[PDB]
Amino acid sequence: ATFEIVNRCSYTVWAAASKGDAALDAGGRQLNSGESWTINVEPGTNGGKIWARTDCYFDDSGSGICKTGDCGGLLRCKRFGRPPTTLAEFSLNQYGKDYIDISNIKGFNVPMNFSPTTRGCRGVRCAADIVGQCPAKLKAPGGGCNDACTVFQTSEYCCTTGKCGPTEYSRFFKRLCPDAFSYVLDKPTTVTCPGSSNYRVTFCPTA
Repeated sequence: ATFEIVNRCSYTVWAAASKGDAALDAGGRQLNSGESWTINVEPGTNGGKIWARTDCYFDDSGSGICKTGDCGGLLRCKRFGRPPTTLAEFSLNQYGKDYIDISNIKGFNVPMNFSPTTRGCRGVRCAADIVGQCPAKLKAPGGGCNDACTVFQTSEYCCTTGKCGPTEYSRFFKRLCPDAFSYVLDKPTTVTCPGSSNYRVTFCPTA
């Protein structure tokens, strides 16, 4: 499946694409404002994610650091990134269907639209000013708004017992972005698309 990743933000982002134990395509690339990066993702890929990283410095070997979403210091990510990261998540060709969603369970750093470019399903967006409105205790110095599991490490925010409810913190994310997951047991906002759909992820869809 092809994903076109477009940076509509006024600032540079370093896109990342991983399935947690391997890079997807090249794994990451710098995108200046306006630039688009087309990747191919193998059919059947389960648990893929795409995210943006902000304020990164990389050396000639592709080693360095980013203030949000850093994936162990690498330009080309093999592993998932450090929160806070707005996530576009997908599992492809799962019993004839693709499944996509946007999640704030690892916090929020950049607004995003995740939409098919082929027919048969709708896209999802989280474009609110979550960092501007972020409760004081979740603000990340690096930039971004952390989720409460990352900050407080409790069984209730991390849903570690498989039973947990919404919280003051998850309801903040949900109020601003109803179509994104706000906690691990949120009512699912997953969209089902035809198997082998193609997609576009756009950072800063409104700006």
